[PDB]
Amino acid sequence: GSMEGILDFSNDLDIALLDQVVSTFYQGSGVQQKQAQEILTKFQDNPDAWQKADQILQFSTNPQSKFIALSILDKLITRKWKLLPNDHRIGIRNFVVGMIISMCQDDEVFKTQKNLINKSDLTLVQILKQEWPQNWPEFIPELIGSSSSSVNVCENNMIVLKLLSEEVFDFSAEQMTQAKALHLKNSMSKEFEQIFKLCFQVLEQGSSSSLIVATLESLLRYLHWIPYRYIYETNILELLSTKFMTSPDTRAITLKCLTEVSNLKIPQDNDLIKRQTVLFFQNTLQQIATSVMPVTADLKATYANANGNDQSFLQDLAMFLTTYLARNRALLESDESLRELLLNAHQYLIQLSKIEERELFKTTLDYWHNLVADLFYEPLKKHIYEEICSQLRLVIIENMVRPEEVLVVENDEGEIVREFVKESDTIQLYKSEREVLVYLTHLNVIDTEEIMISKLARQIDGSEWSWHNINTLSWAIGSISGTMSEDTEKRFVVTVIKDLLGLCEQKRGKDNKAVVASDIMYVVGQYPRFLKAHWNFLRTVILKLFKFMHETHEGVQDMACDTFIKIVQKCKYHFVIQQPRESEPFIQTIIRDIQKTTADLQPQQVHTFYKACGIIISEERSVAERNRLLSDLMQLPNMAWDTIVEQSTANPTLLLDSETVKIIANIIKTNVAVCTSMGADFYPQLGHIYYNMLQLYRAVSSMISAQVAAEGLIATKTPKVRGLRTIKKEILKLVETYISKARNLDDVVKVLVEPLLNAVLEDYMNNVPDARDAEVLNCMTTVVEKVGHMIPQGVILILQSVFECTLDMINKDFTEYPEHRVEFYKLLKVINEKSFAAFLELPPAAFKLFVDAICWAFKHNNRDVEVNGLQIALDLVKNIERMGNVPFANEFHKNYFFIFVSETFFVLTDSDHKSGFSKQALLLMKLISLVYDNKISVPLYQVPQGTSNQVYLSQYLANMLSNAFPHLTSEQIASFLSALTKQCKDLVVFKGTLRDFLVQIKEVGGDPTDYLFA
Amino acid sequence: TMEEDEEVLYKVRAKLFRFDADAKEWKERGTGDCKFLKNKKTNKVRILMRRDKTLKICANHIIAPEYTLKPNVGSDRSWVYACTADIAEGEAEAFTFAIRFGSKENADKFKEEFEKAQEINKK
Amino acid sequence: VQFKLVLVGDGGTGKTTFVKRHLTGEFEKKYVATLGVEVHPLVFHTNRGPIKFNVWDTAGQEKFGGLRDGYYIQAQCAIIMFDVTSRVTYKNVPNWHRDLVRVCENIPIVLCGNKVDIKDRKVKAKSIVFHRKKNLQYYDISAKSNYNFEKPFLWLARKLIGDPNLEFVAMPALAPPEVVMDPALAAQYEHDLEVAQTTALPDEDDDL
Ligand SMILES: Nc1nc2c(ncn2[C@@H]2O[C@H](COP(=O)(O)OP(=O)(O)NP(=O)(O)O)[C@@H](O)[C@H]2O)c(=O)[nH]1
Ligand SMILES: [Mg+2]
Repeated sequence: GSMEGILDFSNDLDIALLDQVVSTFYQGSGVQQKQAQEILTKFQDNPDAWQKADQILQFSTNPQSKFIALSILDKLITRKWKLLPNDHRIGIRNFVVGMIISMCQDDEVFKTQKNLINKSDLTLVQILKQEWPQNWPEFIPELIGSSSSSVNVCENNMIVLKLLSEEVFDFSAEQMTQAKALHLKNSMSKEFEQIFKLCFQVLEQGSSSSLIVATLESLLRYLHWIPYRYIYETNILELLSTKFMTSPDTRAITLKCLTEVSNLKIPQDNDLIKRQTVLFFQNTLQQIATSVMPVTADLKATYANANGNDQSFLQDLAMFLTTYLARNRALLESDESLRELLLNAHQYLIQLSKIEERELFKTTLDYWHNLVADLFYEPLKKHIYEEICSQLRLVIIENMVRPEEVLVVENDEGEIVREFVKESDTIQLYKSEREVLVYLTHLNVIDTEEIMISKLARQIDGSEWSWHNINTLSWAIGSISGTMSEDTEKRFVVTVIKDLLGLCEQKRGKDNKAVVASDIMYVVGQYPRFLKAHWNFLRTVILKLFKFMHETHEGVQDMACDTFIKIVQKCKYHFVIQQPRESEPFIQTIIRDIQKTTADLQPQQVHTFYKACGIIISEERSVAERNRLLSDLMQLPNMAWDTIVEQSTANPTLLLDSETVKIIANIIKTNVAVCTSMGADFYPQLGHIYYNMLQLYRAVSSMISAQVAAEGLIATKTPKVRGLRTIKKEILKLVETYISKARNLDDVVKVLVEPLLNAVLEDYMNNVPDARDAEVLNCMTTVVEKVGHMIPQGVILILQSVFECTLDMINKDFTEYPEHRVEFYKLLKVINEKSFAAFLELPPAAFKLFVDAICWAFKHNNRDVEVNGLQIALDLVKNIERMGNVPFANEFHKNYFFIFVSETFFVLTDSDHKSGFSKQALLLMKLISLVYDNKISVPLYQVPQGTSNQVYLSQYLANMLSNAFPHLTSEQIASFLSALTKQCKDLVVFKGTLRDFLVQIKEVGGDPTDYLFA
Repeated sequence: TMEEDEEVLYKVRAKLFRFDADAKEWKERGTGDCKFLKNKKTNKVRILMRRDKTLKICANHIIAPEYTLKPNVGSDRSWVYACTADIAEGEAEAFTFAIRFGSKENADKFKEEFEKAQEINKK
Repeated sequence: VQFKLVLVGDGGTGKTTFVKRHLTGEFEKKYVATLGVEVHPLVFHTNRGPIKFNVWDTAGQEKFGGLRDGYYIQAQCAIIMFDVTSRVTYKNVPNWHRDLVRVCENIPIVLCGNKVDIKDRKVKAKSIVFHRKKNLQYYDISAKSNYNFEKPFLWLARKLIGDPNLEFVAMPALAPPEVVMDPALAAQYEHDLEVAQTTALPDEDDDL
């Protein structure tokens, strides 16, 4: 249509047409709403739109239009106020104040246009932040004086004061300079004595609700910062804890105020203040017990019904009780007349802890952690909470959530399946529950065991049989592992495991047998100390795990393999020795039947089994016996490896068979799995396959390039090429795994390195970009990390083969080849760290690209790239400084010092790299400190001769910042650089000066004296 | 629910894609149970597929005998085919679907069942 | 029965991807910054009838903020989004909340920590406590893995309808029509089809 006419500012603004575009946006839909959206944004973004705000506030009949007008003024006041002449600033102030008073005195507008008035109050506060009090010292006296003329004006004055307190004390850290925030903080602190009078009077005498609620809402903000005497040396605590708790329309905001009072670290030596802190808590709990609910109420059912504000009130009550008791409960623990209050409050928390609400449970659980940890150490306190803790044991045992190890879960259709995603929130909640229950067990082991032994009895006889009930109980049993002593724990677990061994072979069903299998496996995996001292049990356990590896359910199979590793990581000594009443070490029995045991396991679970055997075999430290145990274990993969190597030296096509690719990759995956658990002990097995594996790597590499030439780049997506590249990735992963754990570095350099680089480097360099495996870069990083100091020519070769070609892949955008970006800068980091000489061997053009690569990593929003890039620049500067006064170091500063200084200033100030501010500040401070410590023994310019680098640096940065931020006065830039220079050894203050600069570049007229804050 | 007059002939977990020919890329449309539903009255079999948690329909069309399953270049566990009338998003639209399964075994079993259901609608 | 929903958060936190996942079922991998706001209707079928969310997907980047807090007017529920792999986006949650509730004093609000599918998590669960004092509901979510992706709307629908027992139900499956292909273009159902046949499916290393 013709809605764009309002964007023409030559003619008068059609107020009516504006009101239609606004109504089309908010109330419309589809294209006309999107059309009106782009028009309203353009109208709002016009630098002259604020001059039309006067007539929009007068002649418009649409509240949303007046809202947008205020947003246009808000941008003016926040960013360009100090550029207007003195008459415009007074003019805008007057008609904002005039409109506010106008809307308050009209009683009907005061009720119907709450949004427009709130937007006006916030806008007025933006003027206060610019003008008050140095140009409006009578604001608070006038505001207090106008409060008595009208009750609407008074209620709105509480909103203005609330907003002002928020902007000065709660949201000023990142929006004002340090000097400005300190200025407005002192200004409000000076005038608060007269603000509390108005607040207390309105609270003492009180009209009806609305004005009280707005007053209490403003008080909640004052409690963040005002002195304690305003709270304890007046009657306001008696008003909050009694009067404003009775009426439900002020109960919520009063409860939030009392929570804020409860959070203060009161003078712990004043018997009077302790008396008032006990008093308002006693009054609050009495008001709840008589006006809201008694201590015996089913808050779980109250919260589930969700009537009115019940859920928010119970949330705020939980927050009030935990905040107060975590800080002041000692005030109640000694006096015997305060005991019932102390226990009724905790009984409310017990009832609150039965609500089905994850986040609310975490809140009350956080306090229970605070309590039981104190009862664990503080003498003579446990007995006070004996009945509270006993109830708490029931609650936590019945609300245990599923730990990591349990891979079986009930599905949305009621079937017990295997979990596909890991629930990080559930895992953390289980650990928090375990931490509390472990403390609760220490506080009374007898009570804990009886609850668990009684619940298990009613699980065994079907009286309370339930998937939920057998799971929570079993997870609670495993979580308290380590709290009982041996013999005491011996008694306990033999009992538990037996009934679980029973229940397992009593309940028939695909689902039931899988629920008990996971509970058995979790409990048993949590008690290795018991399994160590009972080989007969451990062997029975291990054989049940093998029996679970033959079940149909993949989750039971997976957990059996994970439980096997978990047990073996702690009990591996009992597998290598000849146990009494045994024919051989149990590892020898496992290795022999390894084909039968793993007959039904999928490949990635067979590999986990082999990794578990590798943990056992590494316990044996007899070199001959272990290397033989290693050979016995790898028989099947080596036998299959010899076959696909005997018939592969001839007939190269065998590798191309899809089934053979899957077999080859699983063989290498088994070698990776074992090498992970054995580390440096894997060397005998690695050498048995190493030279053949690298030829296989060459054979696979040629086939890959042949496919891409025959089929195109699309070949890299096919299952065939994807399968071949897996062999390359698994080969690199195996070599990287070993070298990362190798102890015999001489063997690595003399035997492993030279065939590795020959097989991977030119293959990576001469493949097309889409065929390059980022795992090559990852492998070279481990080489340079572990033996980089022993192969200075290998590091040079690594650079030449990957540096330029990988940099070209990742320097056109920020998202193509994401795994290459991460591994690329990880490699450049370790080379620049442990083998910096390789960069000295780069041609000056290739060193220019190196600096370009570092700064390119600055501008990444990817934290994996951004962090490494700032670390490389920091280490490069240190590497250059350690060289001293040589041509390369002097050439470096001449060519690159100001490139690093300016590229660091760019990402500091572009508002798009806030996540790396700390490391950016650290880099800029190191660069500035170089000049002001005379560590650069050459001139940085090509300015009259004899001038210092200190002087040129200041002239350079002042000129740089002047052109980049032209709206800054010369003295703003001068004072900022002066402070930034004096502070280049004090990172905290240096970062404070930078943050003050980032505030000032967002507005006009920043005070240059702000940089003298320190 | 409009499913009681139907019998389930085949069920399998799958991921469904639609081809955005403009951008020349595959876009996901849903993950959940793919079902072959034979109407007990008219004996015509349809594909009905709902997204996991929301249970919103992402596939709803007759397994017409004129449809043919073709492999995708980068998958051995997927099938591609055109659909001239799917009503998952309302009015009958035309789509080029792709459906992926957890394994090649599931993908072959699907093609067996997909063709078995085609012979049913051919009467 | 429709309700206005504003969606706010820092740029890149996944606001648009989360909505697109609910509209079409897709997962957008590109980051195309939102300009101002985009309004999309979103209907859910419940046991209390259909509910419609007019989702105002606002812009997180300041330079594209558009009308900014002007989008919040007459909103009836809200979602605050941050990214668990970016601590900065969680430190800005109090700012998005502050602007939001100054316009919408009493609405249901969900706080969402997105991208929980990424292994290297920066905002750990132990430090996410801002919602407690502010009466916000919190969910770990992932638009990529779909973890808890329906729970924001399920909680909001229960709070907006006033029925804590509200559940999503299967939308009815109308009978699909019988239609034969078009032999006028069936000779051309082999260009746009062979194209799709040779365009590889994404994320072939997933379980589905
Ligand atoms: N790994 C992962 N990535 C996600 C997830 N959700 C969104 N993303 C990704 O985050 C990036 C940002 O996408 P987008 O949805 O537009 O975020 P936004 O908050 O709407 N940006 P803006 O506020 O500027 O409009 C995308 O690349 C997207 O793929 C997620 O759950 N997991
Ligand atoms: Mg967006």
